Amino acid sequence: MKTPLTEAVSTADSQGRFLSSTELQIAFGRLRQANAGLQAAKALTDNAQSLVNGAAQAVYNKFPYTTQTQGNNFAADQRGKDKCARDIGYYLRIVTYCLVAGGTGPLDEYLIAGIDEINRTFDLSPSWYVEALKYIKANHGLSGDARDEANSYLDYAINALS
Amino acid sequence: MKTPLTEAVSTADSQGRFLSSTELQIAFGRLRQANAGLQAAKALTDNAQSLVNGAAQAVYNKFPYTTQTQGNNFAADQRGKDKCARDIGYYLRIVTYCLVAGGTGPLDEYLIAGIDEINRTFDLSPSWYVEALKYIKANHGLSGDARDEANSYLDYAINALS
Amino acid sequence: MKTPLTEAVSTADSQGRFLSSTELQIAFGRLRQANAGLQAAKALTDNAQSLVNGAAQAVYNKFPYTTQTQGNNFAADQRGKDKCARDIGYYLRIVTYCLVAGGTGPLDEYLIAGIDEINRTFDLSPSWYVEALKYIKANHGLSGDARDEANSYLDYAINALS
Amino acid sequence: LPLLNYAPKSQNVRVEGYEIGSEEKPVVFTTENILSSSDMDNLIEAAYRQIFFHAFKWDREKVLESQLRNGQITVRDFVRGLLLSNTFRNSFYEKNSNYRFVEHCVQKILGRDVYSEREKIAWSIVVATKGYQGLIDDLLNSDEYLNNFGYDTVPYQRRRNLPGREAGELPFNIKSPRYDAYHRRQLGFPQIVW
Amino acid sequence: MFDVFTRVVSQADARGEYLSGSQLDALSATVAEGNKRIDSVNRITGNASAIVSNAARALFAEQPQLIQPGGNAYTSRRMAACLRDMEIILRYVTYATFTGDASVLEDRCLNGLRETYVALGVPGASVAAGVQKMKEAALDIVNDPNGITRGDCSAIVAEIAGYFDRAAAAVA
Amino acid sequence: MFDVFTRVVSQADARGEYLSGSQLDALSATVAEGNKRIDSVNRITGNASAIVSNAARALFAEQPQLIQPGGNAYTSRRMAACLRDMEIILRYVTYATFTGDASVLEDRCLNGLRETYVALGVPGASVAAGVQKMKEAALDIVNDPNGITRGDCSAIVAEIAGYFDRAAAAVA
Amino acid sequence: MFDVFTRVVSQADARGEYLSGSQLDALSATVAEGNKRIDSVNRITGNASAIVSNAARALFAEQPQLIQPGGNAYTSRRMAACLRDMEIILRYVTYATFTGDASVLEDRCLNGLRETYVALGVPGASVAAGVQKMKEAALDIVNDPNGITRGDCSAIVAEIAGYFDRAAAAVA
Amino acid sequence: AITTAASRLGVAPYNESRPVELRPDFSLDDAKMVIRAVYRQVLGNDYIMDSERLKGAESLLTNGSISVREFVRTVAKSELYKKKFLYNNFQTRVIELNYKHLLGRAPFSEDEVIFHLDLYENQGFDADIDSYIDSVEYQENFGENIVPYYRFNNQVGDRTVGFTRMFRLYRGYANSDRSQLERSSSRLATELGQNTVSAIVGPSGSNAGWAYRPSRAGNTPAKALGGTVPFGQASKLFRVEITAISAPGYPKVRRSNKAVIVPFEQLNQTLQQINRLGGKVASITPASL
Ligand SMILES: *[C@@H](C)[C@H]1/C(=C/c2[nH]c(/C=C3N=C(/C=C4\NC(=O)C(CC)=C4C)C(C)=C\3CCC(=O)O)c(CCC(=O)O)c2C)NC(=O)[C@@H]1C
Ligand SMILES: *[C@@H](C)[C@H]1/C(=C/c2[nH]c(/C=C3N=C(/C=C4\NC(=O)C(CC)=C4C)C(C)=C\3CCC(=O)O)c(CCC(=O)O)c2C)NC(=O)[C@@H]1C
Ligand SMILES: *[C@H](C)[C@H]1/C(=C/c2[nH]c(/C=C3N=C(/C=C4\NC(=O)C(CC)=C4C)C(C)=C\3CCC(=O)O)c(CCC(=O)O)c2C)NC(=O)[C@@H]1C
Ligand SMILES: *[C@H](C)[C@H]1/C(=C/c2[nH]c(/C=C3N=C(/C=C4\NC(=O)C(CC)=C4C)C(C)=C\3CCC(=O)O)c(CCC(=O)O)c2C)NC(=O)[C@@H]1C
Ligand SMILES: *[C@H](C)[C@H]1/C(=C/c2[nH]c(/C=C3N=C(/C=C4\NC(=O)C(CC)=C4C)C(C)=C\3CCC(=O)O)c(CCC(=O)O)c2C)NC(=O)[C@@H]1C
Ligand SMILES: *[C@H](C)[C@H]1/C(=C/c2[nH]c(/C=C3N=C(/C=C4\NC(=O)C(CC)=C4C)C(C)=C\3CCC(=O)O)c(CCC(=O)O)c2C)NC(=O)[C@@H]1C
Ligand SMILES: *[C@H](C)[C@H]1/C(=C/c2[nH]c(/C=C3N=C(/C=C4\NC(=O)C(CC)=C4C)C(C)=C\3CCC(=O)O)c(CCC(=O)O)c2C)NC(=O)[C@@H]1C
Ligand SMILES: *[C@H](C)[C@H]1/C(=C/c2[nH]c(/C=C3N=C(/C=C4\NC(=O)C(CC)=C4C)C(C)=C\3CCC(=O)O)c(CCC(=O)O)c2C)NC(=O)[C@@H]1C
Ligand SMILES: *[C@H](C)[C@H]1/C(=C/c2[nH]c(/C=C3N=C(/C=C4\NC(=O)C(CC)=C4C)C(C)=C\3CCC(=O)O)c(CCC(=O)O)c2C)NC(=O)[C@@H]1C
Ligand SMILES: *[C@H](C)[C@H]1/C(=C/c2[nH]c(/C=C3N=C(/C=C4\NC(=O)C(CC)=C4C)C(C)=C\3CCC(=O)O)c(CCC(=O)O)c2C)NC(=O)[C@@H]1C
Ligand SMILES: *[C@H](C)[C@H]1/C(=C/c2[nH]c(/C=C3N=C(/C=C4\NC(=O)C(CC)=C4C)C(C)=C\3CCC(=O)O)c(CCC(=O)O)c2C)NC(=O)[C@@H]1C
Ligand SMILES: *[C@H](C)[C@H]1/C(=C/c2[nH]c(/C=C3N=C(/C=C4\NC(=O)C(CC)=C4C)C(C)=C\3CCC(=O)O)c(CCC(=O)O)c2C)NC(=O)[C@@H]1C
Repeated sequence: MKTPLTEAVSTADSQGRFLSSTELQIAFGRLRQANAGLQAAKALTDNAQSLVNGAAQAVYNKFPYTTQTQGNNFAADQRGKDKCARDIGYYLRIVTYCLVAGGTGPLDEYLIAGIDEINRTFDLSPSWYVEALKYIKANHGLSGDARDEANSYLDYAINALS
Repeated sequence: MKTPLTEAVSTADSQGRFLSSTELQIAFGRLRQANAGLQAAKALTDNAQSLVNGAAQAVYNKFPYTTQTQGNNFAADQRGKDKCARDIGYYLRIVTYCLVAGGTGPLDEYLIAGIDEINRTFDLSPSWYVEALKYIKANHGLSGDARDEANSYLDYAINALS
Repeated sequence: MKTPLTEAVSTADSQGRFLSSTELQIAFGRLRQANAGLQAAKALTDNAQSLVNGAAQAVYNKFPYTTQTQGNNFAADQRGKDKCARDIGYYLRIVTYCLVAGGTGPLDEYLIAGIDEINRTFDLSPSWYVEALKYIKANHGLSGDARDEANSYLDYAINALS
Repeated sequence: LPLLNYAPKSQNVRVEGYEIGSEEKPVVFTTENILSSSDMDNLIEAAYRQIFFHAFKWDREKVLESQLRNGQITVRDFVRGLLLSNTFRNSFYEKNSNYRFVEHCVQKILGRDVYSEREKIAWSIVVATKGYQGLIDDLLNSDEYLNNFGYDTVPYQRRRNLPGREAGELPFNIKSPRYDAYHRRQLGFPQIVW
Repeated sequence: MFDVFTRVVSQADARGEYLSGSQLDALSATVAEGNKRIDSVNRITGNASAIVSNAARALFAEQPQLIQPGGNAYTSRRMAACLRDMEIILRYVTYATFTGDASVLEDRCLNGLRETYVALGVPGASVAAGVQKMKEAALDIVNDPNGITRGDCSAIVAEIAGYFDRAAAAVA
Repeated sequence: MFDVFTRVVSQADARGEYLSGSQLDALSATVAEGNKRIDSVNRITGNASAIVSNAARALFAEQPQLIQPGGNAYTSRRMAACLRDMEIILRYVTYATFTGDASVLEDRCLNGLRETYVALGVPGASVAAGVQKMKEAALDIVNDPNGITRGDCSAIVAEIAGYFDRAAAAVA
Repeated sequence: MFDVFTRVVSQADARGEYLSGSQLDALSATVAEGNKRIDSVNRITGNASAIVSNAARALFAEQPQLIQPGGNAYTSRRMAACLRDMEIILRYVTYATFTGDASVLEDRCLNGLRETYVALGVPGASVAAGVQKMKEAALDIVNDPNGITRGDCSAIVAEIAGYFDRAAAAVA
Repeated sequence: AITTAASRLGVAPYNESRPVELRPDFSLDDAKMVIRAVYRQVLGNDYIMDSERLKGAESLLTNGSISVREFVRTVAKSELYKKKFLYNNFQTRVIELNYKHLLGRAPFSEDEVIFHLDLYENQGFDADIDSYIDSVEYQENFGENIVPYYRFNNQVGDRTVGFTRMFRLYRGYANSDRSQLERSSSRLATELGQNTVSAIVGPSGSNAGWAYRPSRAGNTPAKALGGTVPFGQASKLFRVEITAISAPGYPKVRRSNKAVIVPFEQLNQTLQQINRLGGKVASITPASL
């Protein structure tokens, strides 16, 4: 759970040192960002269902073969559609966690770590999740610091997937 | 050389990853502190000589024997008084550097590392320098974020000497 | 622990070989020195109280401020004088231990290791203990190999302090 | 004589962790980064922390630090110099049995816990047969050390914390203090209070 | 480790649900008191040497058997180790104060420390007594109102006191 | 490593004098540029995979000999090593941008890289060509006017371009 | 630099020994093979421009990325340096064939050639492919049945093939 | 001379190459041979295209209107020489190239750098070229009628520091002085400034570790200051230069070139470790005693 606060503590502990003004300034930046991060999380939470549903249709529209061909890794049936909605919901919920935390730590340990072999083992195309994340960027309706921080997390996920 | 920007990059480089929102908030905290640090350094620089002369006198008052005992390690002559004033000036100048750099990096780089060996082989009492830093804390005449950041550096030096 | 017998066995053990003629010569040197060291320890023990009282008083004479200014690290009160006489006694007692053992090992394991940390933490000037050890140098009344070995231990302590 | 064969045990380090850099990833102190003098101090203190837990200035080796600063020796050579130092022999070798010296050597050189009692038993004979430096060099030239830390990186406790868990395994400086109950009763401790 | 925000994040992820409005408001209140937390951390850090030293001197005055010959604090090396241990415990409670969660203090300092002190013969109750003296000195330092903006720091002080007694209980 | 502030600090201590008002004023101007610097770091970071992949695609389009069999970018591991290097160079360029000083880029990235590439047979001129393609792509990302507050980032853009030039000159 | 005779001489002088009867008989066998060695040298020399030009044409046909703009054999200066390289390698193979020893090749032609190719960005694998093209052409010319006295030149052909292999391996 | 290591280095082709002298009343083959030798040596084994050949200088040399020395001067003052060696190079590298081309040796000390850089800056490139050619060293070595050649062997006014630096400037027979690993960088700037030497690494043909070059910083120093103490018990210390380190891969491998000081007792283990990492040993030098 990489955040400004845990890294400041980790940096000080790796040197066996107390918390100097450097760590305090790290915390001040975290405090400056935190209110925007929390408000971004609330806005994404209240609009989570529509964002997830819209993201599934954007992935379905861009990749129609996912709703047509049979296979465990595709969404031709209701089972695959539910799995896809659940995955996009996982991505959206963990982004809100990152907005709350102030770092990529929630994405890092809940989703990003090991996602490569997750996609490879179950034959899930990462471009699907990239387009879902792109839709979330285009439709989350955020502005200012909240938008910048949320888009940073979303592009972190997109970069890890591509 | 500890400083939030260099520390954030070193943590990211150790992790081998691009700078995330965590490091961006580290920079934001540095930006929030940097101006007040700079006027703290400017105010310390303008009042440098009086603080240094005052700190020398405060040390001589608290430890009277330093001005009437013969020996290379005391200030009973002009040579000793000049070297004492020079040492306090070094402390003051490096504290201004820390205020400029936003961390204890200048203190660690230039003064803290190896000061115990110096005070021992030349039988200089670290309590003299602690009192000089104490006078500087009491008389630098700063307020707010400047006072707080400056006193952190002076207390870091005091803690290293005690 | 640094002593001729212990170091001889340690270095033979560290490369897994039997005791050759080199360790036998080390033991022969230890036997030559042992009677002088035992006699020196007895002589230092017999007037240990006079030696400790004179050394502590000598520190008070060279550093009268230690008996005047109020402080936990000073001997202004009886408490502080008791701590000081107790400290000189530790130095002298461990010096007798070194004479018995034949090496600076008792000083290293009981006094020297982490003495630096103590003087700084409790504001005890190592120059105080240096003058006490110089009194023990000048007033032990030893001669020959007993004086030479005892002075080597006392100068070892002085060099470590200064 | 060849080392006794001992079976491995399931460990975090023996298995792929899919690690993403975070606060629980140990800091890579490497001279490959051209370190300034203060960053070099941090690297040096990390090695002291890895090897001696804490290093009083009596325990410091200023000559070894100067050689490491100048590039005379590598980080692994500096680690070797710490293990061959008087501090390590007195604190960790002298006050412990050979078996509890192999642990305190596996833990802080390889950065992993000992597999079993058999591994401690197998490696404990190396000190008495090949010498003290023989044990230090066998562990430092091992594939485990070189593949994990190489020459330029200070060793560390590997894979201590799994992601998502509040607490990982005990740090080796907590799990294994310099001496055990054996030297404890030789010293006459524990003391009764009041 | 966990901080004040990530602790709630980890609980929410285990339940697999978004942060509720009440939890977000609680975190907002945490942010609102963040300045107090930072300056309390700063106040302890700038007085760390005095807190450690005064507490150690008080402990050896109340427990003279620690420093008499044969005591666990007797000889310079053991004494410096005791001082070092005080400073380490103090440093980690400041870490815990900074994060707002006790995971770093437990995971990196406290967990297994009782067994360490049992293995070395270090009297853990006396370490606990020293930590209580550290708590007293540190709370006095956090609470004086000289040279600081006036306010109510009772919540952060209670949190700091909780970290300190957490340390005292772990070593005991 | 050095950043913009510590570089000025280091020069002053070597000279042994307090920072002048002009140097303090220059650092204040850099502070006023801080938000733009953070945005530039974030924009290059947010498009890092796209920057590297598109630059690599353009490089192998203009220089097909790299990816033909026998070429240095041929075979999957060498191809993977190439892409990773581009990302590393880009990553250290963002580090230099973040600190405001090229010391991290020179000391940790460009030190020995020329020598490394000739020892492995990696064509440094083509690496330099790849660094250029990342350079134009990244400066276009930094100068994108959509969805950001209005201002003049020409100093940051010139500084980032200078870092890329150092990276490209070093590898060649 | 050695030949077939002086190579045996140098080895014997380091050992400090007279050439043995077996070594003298082996050298006598080389002398009896001398006419075929001279014919092979003359045949490769007589078709040298054709060998070089056809091999270069074949190489650029199956590696068109070499000659397209930006390729290493693009522009007349580079194409011509490429042609000169091919002719030089062929010439030194004739030298090695003439002397019966490879020393003239690695002492002169392959001495520092790889450093040249790495430093210039010349694709060593493509140079090796071109050397193989000259190899196959030259071996067919040496084994040409017409216009020569009949006999077995298999040993000479294998030696020439080895010299060509040395050259190709020195650049690949 | 150099006998055993001649082929290893690039010295062997120059051992049986006699100096090219233009005798009085020379033939046409003699004039052409001098032209070929001057082009090869003054222009540092660069391929010379027909459009780049100095037709007039060749004609004058053929006619006897100019001597070998004057022809060398004309080639060294030509725009051809300046595009190859002057316009794209740091002037210390230009001085290195001038010493290698016009004198056939490496610079000995920083004083030569001082003289030539001052002369270039105060009087121009042509005046600088003249000082190389009108030097006492040129006259005693080559004179008027001999093409300059590489002076590998020991001579009367030599320093062994020049012998070591020769192989920093010369990289083999099939090498072209503009086709070397350091490219346009000065090879001797650090070395002349510090009056130090580097271990000689031979050319790419006969030396597997030919590509080793030290980095800008973080280089292991030549001698083992401290003796055997950091290595426990050790007899002698050796500096091993290793190149082409790749096997572990990044981030385990940062710099592909590394110098290590290792004890004698670990030399075997060091060789195996180099083999696993795929590296090539460039040089091994005694670092202690
Ligand atoms: C209880 C702990 C005590 C207390 C604290 C308190 N502090 C503030 C406000 C601020 N403190 C800071 C701190 C710093 N400024 C810096 O630049 C640095 C150096 C790195 C530090 C540590 C800041 C920025 C503020 C806000 C600005 C201000 O000066 O007011 C408050 C006020 C409320 C708030 O949280 O902002 C309080 C209550 N006050 C007491 O009475 C206790 C003794
Ligand atoms: C494989 C190389 C081919 C081959 C060769 C071959 N040659 C000979 C014999 C001779 N060839 C010569 C050569 C020359 N005489 C000249 O004047 C010139 C120009 C200077 C040359 C190149 C000579 C003198 C001989 C001997 C007399 C003769 O003409 O026969 C042989 C026969 C055996 C021998 O070694 O003498 C052979 C086999 N023949 C083939 O079939 C290959 C295609
Ligand atoms: C939706 C974009 C596309 C799609 C989805 C789909 N996903 C799966 C299966 C899995 N999805 C995951 C992903 C996660 N699990 C997690 O815990 C997290 C991190 C918090 C993530 C991102 C996993 C692990 C699986 C496999 C195990 C499981 O079933 O949960 C499937 C089914 C695959 C199968 O073999 O059953 C599908 C269909 N399908 C589409 O067509 C969309 C374009
Ligand atoms: C320059 C390349 C481009 C540009 C930059 C620019 N940015 C600002 C202002 C701000 N940018 C930020 C940045 C962030 N806020 C966040 O929360 C995050 C994630 C952690 C980031 C990266 C902030 C805080 C500001 C200040 C407030 C604001 O929103 O404006 C400016 C304005 C001046 C300033 O320095 O503040 C400028 C000029 N604008 C362009 O047109 C360029 C393409
Ligand atoms: C003044 C508070 C007391 C005092 C001073 C005194 N100092 C020295 C000698 C030295 N002081 C230093 C300290 C520094 N040098 C540095 O470079 C820095 C870091 C940037 C520091 C802090 C050193 C190294 C020395 C010794 C060498 C030197 O002279 O510079 C002396 C003289 C000691 C001697 O001559 O042996 C004195 C007298 N004396 C008092 O009585 C004051 C109470
Ligand atoms: C006497 C020369 C001067 C002096 C003495 C003084 N010492 C202390 C306190 C301590 N002294 C020690 C030293 C040792 N303890 C050991 O076990 C050994 C090795 C065997 C040594 C050398 C220690 C550890 C302490 C602190 C613990 C304690 O409480 O005793 C004091 C009191 C300091 C305080 O703050 O309480 C004093 C007064 N004082 C003078 O003025 C003399 C010049
Ligand atoms: C002082 C209040 C009491 C005291 C302390 C004491 N401790 C030791 C020795 C050790 N303490 C530790 C501690 C830690 N290990 C860790 O990893 C952490 C930080 C994360 C802690 C807190 C360790 C490992 C040791 C042993 C190793 C070493 O000391 O270097 C001693 C010394 C005992 C010895 O001989 O080693 C002492 C004296 N003792 C008292 O009497 C006080 C009540
Ligand atoms: C057209 C006027 C007549 C013609 C053309 C022809 N040319 C070639 C082959 C080559 N042409 C070049 C020329 C250049 N390459 C360059 O890089 C540049 C400078 C930028 C030039 C001017 C070269 C080098 C070749 C050889 C390599 C290649 O084939 O690309 C051919 C093929 C000849 C062959 O042997 O394959 C032909 C047919 N021929 C005619 O009859 C036209 C009237
Ligand atoms: C052609 C098949 C390939 C090719 C070749 C190419 N080579 C160069 C440049 C040089 N080649 C040499 C080689 C030699 N010179 C000698 O004197 C000797 C014998 C002892 C050899 C083997 C040298 C030294 C050079 C550099 C000199 C020069 O003037 O360039 C080039 C030119 C590179 C450039 O101009 O930048 C080229 C093009 N290139 C290919 O693409 C083919 C695979
Ligand atoms: C004789 C005691 C040992 C020995 C010597 C030996 N040396 C060489 C070759 C050279 N010696 C030098 C040395 C110098 N050149 C200088 O200019 C200076 C003075 C300023 C010195 C000291 C050089 C550079 C060479 C090589 C160049 C040349 O010889 O002209 C050799 C020859 C090696 C070879 O032929 O390859 C020898 C034999 N050899 C022994 O076995 C003795 C222990
Ligand atoms: C002046 C602002 C600072 C300064 C200068 C200084 N430089 C040297 C020495 C040299 N400078 C060069 C420079 C160049 N070589 C080139 O090729 C180019 C042009 C293409 C340049 C600019 C060189 C090679 C040298 C060495 C030769 C020489 O010494 O002249 C010195 C002398 C160094 C010495 O110790 O001898 C000096 C003084 N020094 C300062 O303090 C100023 C800040
Ligand atoms: C891609 C644009 C080009 C390319 C690249 C390429 N690189 C390698 C191998 C390595 N690259 C490095 C580089 C670095 N080490 C560092 O410390 C840093 C700075 C922090 C960097 C960027 C290293 C160490 C290696 C060797 C080990 C490894 O591969 O990880 C290769 C592989 C070469 C080989 O022989 O395997 C390649 C292909 N190749 C091209 O042709 C492009 C122009």
